[PDB]
Amino acid sequence: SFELTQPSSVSVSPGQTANITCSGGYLGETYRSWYQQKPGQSPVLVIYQSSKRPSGIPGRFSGSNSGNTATLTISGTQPLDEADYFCQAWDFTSVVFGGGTKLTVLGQPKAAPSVTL
Amino acid sequence: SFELTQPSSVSVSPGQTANITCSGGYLGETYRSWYQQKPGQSPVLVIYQSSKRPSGIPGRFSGSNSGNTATLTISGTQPLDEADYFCQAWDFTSVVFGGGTKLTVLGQPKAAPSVTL
Amino acid sequence: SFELTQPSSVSVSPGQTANITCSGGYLGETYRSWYQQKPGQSPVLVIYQSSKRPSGIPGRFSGSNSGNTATLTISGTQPLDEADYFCQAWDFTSVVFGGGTKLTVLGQPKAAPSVTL
Amino acid sequence: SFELTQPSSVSVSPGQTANITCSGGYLGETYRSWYQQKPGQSPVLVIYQSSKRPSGIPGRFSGSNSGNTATLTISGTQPLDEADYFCQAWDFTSVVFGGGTKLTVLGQPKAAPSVTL
Amino acid sequence: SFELTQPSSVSVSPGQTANITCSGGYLGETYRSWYQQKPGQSPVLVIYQSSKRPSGIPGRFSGSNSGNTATLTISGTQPLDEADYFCQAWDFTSVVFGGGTKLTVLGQPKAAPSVTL
Ligand SMILES: *[C@@H]1O[C@H](CO)[C@@H](O)[C@H](O)[C@H]1NC(C)=O
Ligand SMILES: *[C@@H]1O[C@H](CO)[C@@H](O)[C@H](O)[C@H]1NC(C)=O
Ligand SMILES: *[C@@H]1O[C@H](CO)[C@@H](O)[C@H](O)[C@H]1NC(C)=O
Ligand SMILES: *[C@@H]1O[C@H](CO)[C@@H](O)[C@H](O)[C@H]1NC(C)=O
Ligand SMILES: *[C@@H]1O[C@H](CO)[C@@H](O)[C@H](O)[C@H]1NC(C)=O
Repeated sequence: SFELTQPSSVSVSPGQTANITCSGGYLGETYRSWYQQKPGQSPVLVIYQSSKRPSGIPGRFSGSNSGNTATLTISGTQPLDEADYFCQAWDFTSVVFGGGTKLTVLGQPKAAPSVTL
Repeated sequence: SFELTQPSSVSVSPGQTANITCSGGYLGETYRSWYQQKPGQSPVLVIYQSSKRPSGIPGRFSGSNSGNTATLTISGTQPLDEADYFCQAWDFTSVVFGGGTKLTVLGQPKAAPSVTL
Repeated sequence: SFELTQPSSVSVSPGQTANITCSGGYLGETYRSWYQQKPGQSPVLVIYQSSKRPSGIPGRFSGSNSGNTATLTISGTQPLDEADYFCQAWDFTSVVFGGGTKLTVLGQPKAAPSVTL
Repeated sequence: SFELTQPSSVSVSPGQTANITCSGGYLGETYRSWYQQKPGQSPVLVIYQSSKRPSGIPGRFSGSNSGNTATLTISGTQPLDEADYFCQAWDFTSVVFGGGTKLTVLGQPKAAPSVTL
Repeated sequence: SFELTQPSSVSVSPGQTANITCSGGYLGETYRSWYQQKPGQSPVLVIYQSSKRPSGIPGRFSGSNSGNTATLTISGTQPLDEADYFCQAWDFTSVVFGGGTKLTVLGQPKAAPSVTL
């Protein structure tokens, strides 16, 4: 008995494994005594945007593009009292193969073995 | 008895496994004594946008594009009292193969073995 | 007895497995004593948008596009009292193959083995 | 006895499995004593939009497009008292093959083995 | 009995494994006694943007681009009282193969061994 084996393998198989975890902990409070006197509370916030004849990517192609043109983002800016943000903003971006990618697996093997017994 | 095997494998099979978890913890409160006096509460917020003759991507193609033109985003900005945000904003973006991708697996093997016994 | 096997496999089979979980925890409150005096509560919010002759993607094709033209998004901005957001906004975007993708599996094998016993 | 087998397999079969779960936890309250005095409550909110001669995607095709033209979204902005949002907004978008995709499996094998015993 | 094996392997399979974890710790408070007197609270914030005839990437292609054009980002700037940010902003960007990448695996082996016994 004989064993002849030729597993020709042209394979592309990348892969990622991830463990993600958050615990807010222990928030314990005993005998918290409070006397609060705050009359006449008057907070102010003004947000303004104006734009005229803008343009973006006015030319030839981009293979991949995550970037922006003139924009405005506002987050958690003016918290006044007892404001909690716990594990608040979790942003995960995972890409195996990006945009505009060419995979051309051009496999044309020739294999002619023999066994004489 | 003989064994001849040639599992020619032209295969593309990438893959991701993920564990995601959040626990708000323990929020315990005993004998919290409070006396609050806050007459005449007058908070203010003004948000304004104006735009005229804008344009975006006025040209040739983009393989892939997540970016924006002039926009405005407002989040959790003016919390006044007892405001909690726990594991609030979770954004996951997972792509195996992006846009505008070409996979051309052109497999034309030739294989003629033999066994003489 | 002999064994000859050639499982020629031109296969594309990527795949993702995910575990997602949230627990709000333990929110326990004992002997919480409160005396609240808040007459004359007058909060204000104004949101304004105006747009004139805008345009977007006024050209050749996009393979894939998630981006926007001038828009406005407002979230959880002005919470006044006892406002809770727990595991509130969960956004998952999963794509195996994006838009404008070409898979051309052009498999034309030739295989003529033989066994002489 | 002999075994000859050639399972030529040109197959595309990607697939995703997902576990999704939320538990609001334990919300326990004992001996909560409250005396609330809030006469003359007058909250205000104004939301305004105007648009004139807008246009979107005024050109050649898009393979796939999830993006918008000038719009406005308002969510959970002005909660005044005892407002709870638990696992409130869950948005899942899962695509195996996007729009404008071409799968051309052009399989024309030739296979003529033989066994002489 | 003899063993002949030639597993010719032209394979590209990179992969990353990650452990991510946060614990807010222990936040314990006993006999916290407070007397607060803060009448006439008047905070102010003004945010302004104006833009005219801007442009971005007005030329030939970019293989990959994450960069922006003139934008403005505001975060956690003006917290007034009792403001907590715990494991607040977690941003992970993982790419195996970037955009505009060419993988051309052009495998054309020739292999004709033999065994005479
Ligand atoms: C971490 O992930 C591995 C697999 O990568 C798994 O065996 C283990 O259970 C995970 N541990 C935790 C604490 O999530
Ligand atoms: C982590 O994921 C692995 C598989 O990747 C699984 O065995 C395990 O149960 C998971 N553990 C937790 C704590 O989620
Ligand atoms: C995690 O997922 C694996 C499969 O990926 C499964 O065996 C296990 O039950 C899951 N565990 C939890 C805690 O969800
Ligand atoms: C997780 O999913 C696996 C299959 O993916 C299943 O065996 C298991 O029951 C699930 N566990 C939970 C806790 O949902
Ligand atoms: C760390 O990850 C390894 C696999 O990379 C796993 O065995 C282990 O459980 C993880 N440990 C923790 C504490 O997450």
